[PDB]
Amino acid sequence: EAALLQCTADTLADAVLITTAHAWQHQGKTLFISRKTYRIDGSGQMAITVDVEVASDTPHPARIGLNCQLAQVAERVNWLGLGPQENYPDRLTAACFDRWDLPLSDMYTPYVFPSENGLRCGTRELNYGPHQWRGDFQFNISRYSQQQLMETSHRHLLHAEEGTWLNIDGFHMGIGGDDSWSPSVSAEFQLSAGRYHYQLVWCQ
Amino acid sequence: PALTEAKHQQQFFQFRLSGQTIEVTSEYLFRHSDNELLHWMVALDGKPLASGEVPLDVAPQGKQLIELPELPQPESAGQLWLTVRVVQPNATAWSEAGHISAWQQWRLAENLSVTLPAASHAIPHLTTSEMDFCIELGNKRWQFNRQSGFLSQMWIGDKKQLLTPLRDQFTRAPLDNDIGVSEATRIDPNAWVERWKAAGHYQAEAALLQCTADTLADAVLITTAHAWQHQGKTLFISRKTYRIDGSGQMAITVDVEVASDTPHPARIGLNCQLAQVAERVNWLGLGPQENYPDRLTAACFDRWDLPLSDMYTPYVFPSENGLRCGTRELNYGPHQWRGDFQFNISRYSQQQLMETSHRHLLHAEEGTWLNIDGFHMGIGGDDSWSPSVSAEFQLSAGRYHYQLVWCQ
Repeated sequence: EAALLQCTADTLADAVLITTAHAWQHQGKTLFISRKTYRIDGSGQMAITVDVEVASDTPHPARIGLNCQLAQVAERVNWLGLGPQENYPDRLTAACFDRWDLPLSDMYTPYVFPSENGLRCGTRELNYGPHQWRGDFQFNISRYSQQQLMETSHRHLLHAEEGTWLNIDGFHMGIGGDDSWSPSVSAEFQLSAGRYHYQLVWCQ
Repeated sequence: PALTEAKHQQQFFQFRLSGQTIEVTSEYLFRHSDNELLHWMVALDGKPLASGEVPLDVAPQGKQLIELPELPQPESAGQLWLTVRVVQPNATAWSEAGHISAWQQWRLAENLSVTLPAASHAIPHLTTSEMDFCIELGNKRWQFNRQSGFLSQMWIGDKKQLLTPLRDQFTRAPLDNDIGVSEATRIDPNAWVERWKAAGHYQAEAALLQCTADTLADAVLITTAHAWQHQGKTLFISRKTYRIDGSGQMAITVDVEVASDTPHPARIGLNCQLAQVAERVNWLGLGPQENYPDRLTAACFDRWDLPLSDMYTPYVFPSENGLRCGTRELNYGPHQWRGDFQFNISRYSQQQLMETSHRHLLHAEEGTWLNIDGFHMGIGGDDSWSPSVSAEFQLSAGRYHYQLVWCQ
């Protein structure tokens, strides 16, 4: 559960600055701390800086990023980054950096057993409807929330939720696969650094 | 300093931690551990909390499981560290009594700090002239030159603290491994120092992109941006934020972009010439001896306190020296820096070290030169006549971020 530590608004010479800090706790143990800065300038762009601390004794998290449910449902997804197919940090050698444009359905991989799917790494720009995000991030975008994917045992039982779920990650753990009955994600693809930083620019 | 790394890597006892038990493996082939005592210590960010001693009784190529008592679980913020050392109680033909032969360190549980900072009532005051921004709080003063974009001076009372402004640094005085066989008569283009020189890293000029001052509810915010260029090519871009709050602390955030086609820089950090010359250096981080990212396995995390002279390694051929990595706090005179950084501190500038061929020709400069690095390249050493720094220790990421807190 996220516990709010601070939330302050300041007016600059040409922008409005929002500063927030959160702590994620479970049974009295602080797992993560997130400190953010939102800078909305006169051009309409919202610049987001995120600094996260991860407790060294908790297991390394699967990802470090943001998510939201957009009201928009658009037909196509356009991005500048690795593609066209889904790729993950330890499975991206085949992907090439370019401008890719696919229908929204191609951004979801229909594994028979539903799970996290459809990530695209090394992305510098993403366009969906009127929105554009820029930076250096990994993302997936689909009609299915991570909760529904986690709780659904078969792909035919999935139902498209209202709007579109967007997951933008500064960092994502590898998927492994040397075998499927023991931990197989190599150390260089686990999120073990303890402190993480990433920036995003949200505009229309 | 490399001798300690060799000693640690070559030690005859290997260690593994699983919960509360320590597994000690002997690498002796013939002798029992009949002159060995194991000492363990648990510390929270440098202050001891528990300690003990267990005699070692392990057969050649055998194992011994050591069950630690119920270790302390402090609710205070900080990282718990377990350190073990093997001690020889009895002198030998080749060693004195109490000789340390092996050691190892682990991170135990960590408690992240969620306590809000003390909300002071004082507000730093910003004075804006066409030359500089001046921030004053009590007896402290900060000056940011508006034509250069750097913090140019700092006052405690009426005493200036800086002899040289606080500026980004991307180079180091080249090591023997950086130089290789290259010389003025026979240039080796593949050597790191020659690549850096050809790319203009040592001659790059900072061009100010922006420098803005804003007053917040309880702090003054300075935003700067610089570009380092050489012959029309932008090598690096540095974007910073200085936040001086009512408690007197100056929080610095640095975000640097490195052109992907330029050779990876030796370091990414800041440097300045302090006016202070203090007798001792105290820091929380890896030590006590100098250590570098690819040569820090022997160093242990703790609170270290050494005279300033011990922070300079007198290599006969002068170069970058004396770095200490993994540092969370540094104290020198009245100043304190906090974050997660690498540093070296000495009376000799990187320029003097680079241009001086013998250590006896070095002269102590006025004040003290401080290099605080968010990131530092490895030193290599597989051989000294070709590039030997492995890929995982080169600064190839393209974007870098680090934060510092400067206070008194």
